Amino acid sequence: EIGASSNASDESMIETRCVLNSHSTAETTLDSFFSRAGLVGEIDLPLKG
Amino acid sequence: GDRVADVIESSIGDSVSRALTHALPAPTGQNTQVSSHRLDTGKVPALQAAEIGASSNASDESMIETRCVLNSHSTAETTLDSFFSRAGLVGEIDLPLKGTTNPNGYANWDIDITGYAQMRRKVELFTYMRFDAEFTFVACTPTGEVVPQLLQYMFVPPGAPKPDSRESLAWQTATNPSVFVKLSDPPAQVSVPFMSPASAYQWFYDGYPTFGEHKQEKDLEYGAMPNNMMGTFSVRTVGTSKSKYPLVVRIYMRMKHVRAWIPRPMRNQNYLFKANPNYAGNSIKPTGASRTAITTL
Amino acid sequence: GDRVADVIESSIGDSVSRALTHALPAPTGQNTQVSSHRLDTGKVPALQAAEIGASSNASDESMIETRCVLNSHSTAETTLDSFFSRAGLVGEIDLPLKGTTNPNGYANWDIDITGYAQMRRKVELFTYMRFDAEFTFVACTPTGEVVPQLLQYMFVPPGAPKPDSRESLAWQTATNPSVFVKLSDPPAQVSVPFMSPASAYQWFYDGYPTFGEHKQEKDLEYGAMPNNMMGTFSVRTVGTSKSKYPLVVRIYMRMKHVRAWIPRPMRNQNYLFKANPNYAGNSIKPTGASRTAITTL
Amino acid sequence: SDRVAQLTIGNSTITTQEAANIIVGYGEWPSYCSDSDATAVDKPTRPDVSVNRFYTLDTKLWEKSSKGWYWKFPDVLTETGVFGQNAQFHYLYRSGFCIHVQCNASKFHQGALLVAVLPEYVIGTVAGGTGTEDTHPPYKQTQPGADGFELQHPYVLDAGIPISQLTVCPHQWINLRTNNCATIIVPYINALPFDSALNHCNFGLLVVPISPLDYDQGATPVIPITITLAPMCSEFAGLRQAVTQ
Amino acid sequence: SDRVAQLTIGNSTITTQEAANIIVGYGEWPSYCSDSDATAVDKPTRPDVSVNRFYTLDTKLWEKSSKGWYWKFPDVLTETGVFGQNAQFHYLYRSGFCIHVQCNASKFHQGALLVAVLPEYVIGTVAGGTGTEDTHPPYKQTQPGADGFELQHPYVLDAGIPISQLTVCPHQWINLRTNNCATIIVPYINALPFDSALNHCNFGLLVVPISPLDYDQGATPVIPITITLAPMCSEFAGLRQAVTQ
Amino acid sequence: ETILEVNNVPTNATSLMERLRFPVSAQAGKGELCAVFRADPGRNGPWQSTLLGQLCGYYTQWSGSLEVTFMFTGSFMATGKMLIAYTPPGGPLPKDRATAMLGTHVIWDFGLQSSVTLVIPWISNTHYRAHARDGVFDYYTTGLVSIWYQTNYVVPIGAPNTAYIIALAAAQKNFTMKLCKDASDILQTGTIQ
Ligand SMILES: Cc1nc(-c2ccc(OCCCCCN3CCN(c4ccnc(N)c4)C3=O)cc2)no1
Ligand SMILES: Cc1nc(-c2ccc(OCCCCCN3CCN(c4ccnc(N)c4)C3=O)cc2)no1
Repeated sequence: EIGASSNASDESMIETRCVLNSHSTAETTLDSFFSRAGLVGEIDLPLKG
Repeated sequence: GDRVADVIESSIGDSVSRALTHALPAPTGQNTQVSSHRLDTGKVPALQAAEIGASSNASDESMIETRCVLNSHSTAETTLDSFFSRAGLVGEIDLPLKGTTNPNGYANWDIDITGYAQMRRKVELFTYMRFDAEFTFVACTPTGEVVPQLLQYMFVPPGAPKPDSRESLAWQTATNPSVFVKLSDPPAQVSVPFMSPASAYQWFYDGYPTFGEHKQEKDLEYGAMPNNMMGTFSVRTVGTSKSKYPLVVRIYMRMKHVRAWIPRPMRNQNYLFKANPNYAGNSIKPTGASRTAITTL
Repeated sequence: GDRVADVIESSIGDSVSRALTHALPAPTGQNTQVSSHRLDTGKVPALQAAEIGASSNASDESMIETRCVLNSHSTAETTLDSFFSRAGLVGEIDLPLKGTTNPNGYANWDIDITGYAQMRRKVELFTYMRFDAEFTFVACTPTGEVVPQLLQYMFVPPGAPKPDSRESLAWQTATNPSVFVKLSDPPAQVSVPFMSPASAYQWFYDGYPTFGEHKQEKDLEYGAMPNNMMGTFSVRTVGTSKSKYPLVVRIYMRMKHVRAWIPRPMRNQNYLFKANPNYAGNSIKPTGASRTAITTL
Repeated sequence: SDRVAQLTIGNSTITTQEAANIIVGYGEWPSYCSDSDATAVDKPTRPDVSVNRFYTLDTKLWEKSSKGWYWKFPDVLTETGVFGQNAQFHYLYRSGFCIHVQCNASKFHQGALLVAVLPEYVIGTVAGGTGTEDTHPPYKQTQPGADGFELQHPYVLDAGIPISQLTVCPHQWINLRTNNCATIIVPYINALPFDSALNHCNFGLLVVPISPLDYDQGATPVIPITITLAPMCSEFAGLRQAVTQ
Repeated sequence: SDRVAQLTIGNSTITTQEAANIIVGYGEWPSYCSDSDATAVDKPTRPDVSVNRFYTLDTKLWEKSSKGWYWKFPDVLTETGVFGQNAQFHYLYRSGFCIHVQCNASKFHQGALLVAVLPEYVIGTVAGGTGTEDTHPPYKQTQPGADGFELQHPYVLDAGIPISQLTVCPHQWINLRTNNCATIIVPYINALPFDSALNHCNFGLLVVPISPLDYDQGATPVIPITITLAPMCSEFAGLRQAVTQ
Repeated sequence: ETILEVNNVPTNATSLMERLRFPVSAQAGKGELCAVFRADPGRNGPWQSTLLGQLCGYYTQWSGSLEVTFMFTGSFMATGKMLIAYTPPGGPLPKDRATAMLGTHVIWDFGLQSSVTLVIPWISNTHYRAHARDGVFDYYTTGLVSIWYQTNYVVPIGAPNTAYIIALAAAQKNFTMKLCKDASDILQTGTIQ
């Protein structure tokens, strides 16, 4: 009801092991998410239309 | 508390790989040393036992009389980069005018190196491979002629909408990559990372991908790991109307930054299918040549 | 090598019994201290919650006004030695002249305390017991008269030949113990160790001794652990011919060097059988007495 | 603080809001066996996750004319999980248990249970009623399974002993006004360091209503009772072929 | 010193008098997984005795017209022991193997086998013989069980690859004049730290006679071949209900 | 956290808000089934309502642990308990409550704290998982969630007999994504004019 997300984790609910995570978070940034070209317009210059 | 003794002396929890061997340098072949005659008992390098499954260790020095030879012959061209980083054909994509394959000006090609056997038989020496790559695209009509035409390429990863036509909406390529290029220009050419979820591309998977009662109608998924299907490669002639010119597109792969594992034997029978090691049974040709007599050349 | 971390921090191999409690001395009852009146909030010893399954902790001081009382009442007679080390009847062996039980001048008695309920109901308060013992034998004719007769006793352990007659060869007692004694002499009396393979005599075994398909014809072995059947006790009138006198032999057990475990409830229905907690169902008498009205004595 | 509780062992987890404190049977925690007490020489196995977790047995019903129940441990788990499929292979067994019981109800219902743990709870028959006829209890009343078995004469617990004195054992109540569960932890109770898991049955859980369930019409009549439990500090020894019984 | 050998792991034990040295496949020993390589968070289980011991599969026969055999690991043990009854529960699996092979004979017999270990030994059919007809191998040839499966075209190992080059793998021979057994130790060979035990089949043992058995009449014709093997450093993860296949 | 559409049976435009919550009513007490759903975010299903399942359309592979929070919109004078479970890959859909129990599971008592968190840890042979669908790409299936009754739904006189539960899907701090792409849902028919 407070409108905040949970805080429970794998450690405090079950039995885990040690895991040394090296997975980068660099491709979820905005430059790496938006700096990819895409179509935005078209302009026609026909002969007779 | 670990108060018992069988827990203290336990071998459990050993993240270390006990390695008997250890690598050494060898920028040149070995220098043959000098030897002389020996007429002793006990010492006997010739007599081996091969049941153990290890190779011999006898050498030129311990079997005959040699001289000193200072060998400077390099071993640099037998490496893997110097053996694999040589481009070869991996695919073909046709965009003809009127036919039956791909007449509507588009084509989808499933990314799979296993369609030409000069390059397949080099990689099938190994099992697991980890490599970057460098594709290269050569466009041409059937006559080899070069024509003023515009072309679009688009890497379609897994889970993305495959285009179904030339005037489709999947070609906006906002998030997917793409390559516009002409034929009057040189070949297109781009680089590729290691794109798998796993830690290596295995050219040989002994198993089924899914669980279930494996019936005979679902045996076509033997030897299929989806950690190698790296997606699809689309191509089309840009426009709203059909083109004036037929086209053919050839794809070359060049591997770099290579690491390999698990040597295993080499194909000797002709290839037939993809993702499938099958061979012709009524036409088992020997591994090599033949003759008439063991006592004669 | 234990190089992982989940093996280092592991709780496996803990031969220690984490005990919340710890014993204390109490040679006398507790001395009641002085108190006065209190008129505070929060503090409230009367209100308990018994759902937890723990007993109360309120005392005379914290409920009313008391005085100082220096209690010197000992707690030494409620111990187990001072509660169990009191002889009682455990068996009877008849050697009559002419009857049907044991007319041929010998008798075998299976060592089992569970045949008289004054002593059975004391031990059946506990489950596991570890005790030495001191048997005592009282011989007499039915009239109580004392007669000049010689007698032999012989402890027959498990796996030993039970005698089948008065003139048998099992009476040489080379390795077994024995007690010659007369009736004109006082009672015989000897000491006994803890003779079990286990670490305690359990008066209650919930299980079957053997493996198998437990059919209805082999349900008579429910509640039978052979770690309590400590053997057999034989007795006979010494001679080659029959005796002139009937006899009766009564056996008394006195426990000493006692240790007990596992308190549990106490019998309230009459005993019927041995090694068997059965009760009469149509005759379930209450635990105690009764009356006519809850509002009246 | 004393009401809310959580119980995390294994892959599993339990929550509860209206509870009470936790009990430790006979005042101490479970443990693995010492090298002094032990006698067997073979090295045990100690999985530590696949066996030491919460298993859920079966869900009873509590009417107004209910009398009681019992379950024998560790018979309840001899056909359930990697626990049971080890206990059939091996011959020797050692463990503790945590035991959690559920029964919920609203604030208009009333009742009380008694959740006790008795070691070596032998069952005794009625001797034909007359007293003379010797009988014995069948196999489905001494090892009834995970589906439990119902009492016929609960005032004597079917063994000639009153229920009035069952509180001297590790006990708890479920008074529906106050709480809705009972958590009991138990060590390994036996004279021998190891013992079989199929023949021997070390103790029995009992659930007997003292004050009967009652309510008024328009209210939910179905008042289930669920039994949850977890092995702890489980060892095994004497490997060989699997033995059902 | 190099001939006599003994192999003690678990409750079990092996002796042999006329043997050879021991091989370690691809030059290193088994191991448990590192906290860096691993990805899953759940705590595994590591029994260390009930699974890491010698199991004996089945006893073949070696006639004069024999061609060869293969077995897929670890499919051979998915219905055998506390090993198999863990591999059905869990989803993830990791292990090594020691592999011992038996074939005895007198000093008048002669022959030679080749005992090789090939990772990812896919099986390929004959394409109808003509080459055009696409087919696939059935389920009882890719996971044939503990009873093994016999080869039809051993010169190509039923996969388009010669047997002449099978020595580049971890190999041994059984020349009946010299030795009578072959001991091979293998680590866990896969690109992924954990992988299933039912679908995936990491490698295949092969036994192919090169020089055929021969003898003279009056001599014992039955020359069996027995296959013994032991897991090592076995881990499991992802607990749930048992899955046969 | 964003709302999860477990109740995705309706289609008509009047009853679309019914997707948000599933009910729980009063039953006998046999330990019976209420709902199921997969733990596959990028796959077609309940997870498309989320901001997580729509940001995994612009990225192929994923990793990390997930979390699914439930909430109870019933009356204060009601009680009950539930058995939430996570059945990892390989295993079929559980038929009874005594089979889903053998996996990762959570038990929750209705009370003041009107919510509970199930946690879907990372159980995989692979470090990463490309998205799943019917075919050979079920090699990357996450599993199943399977909700059950532990005791019953008890309620006194005067209150309603049926309640509603709301769910809330999200991720944990070890989630990652890579290999960006374009999604399948292209929200355009012809020309935006
Ligand atoms: C703009 C644009 N980008 C691109 C662009 C196009 C494609 C790319 O992926 C190149 C990845 C090469 C994948 C090579 N492997 C690995 C395993 N394997 C197989 C196949 C079949 N069977 C088996 N057993 C194994 C296989 O074939 C990257 C980039 N070009 O245009
Ligand atoms: C010379 C000579 N020596 C002796 C001489 C004779 C006998 C001796 O053993 C005395 C041991 C007392 C054994 C006492 N217990 C322990 C458990 N238990 C039972 C019995 C039946 N059911 C159950 N559930 C338990 C029982 O009855 C020692 C010495 N006398 O003569």
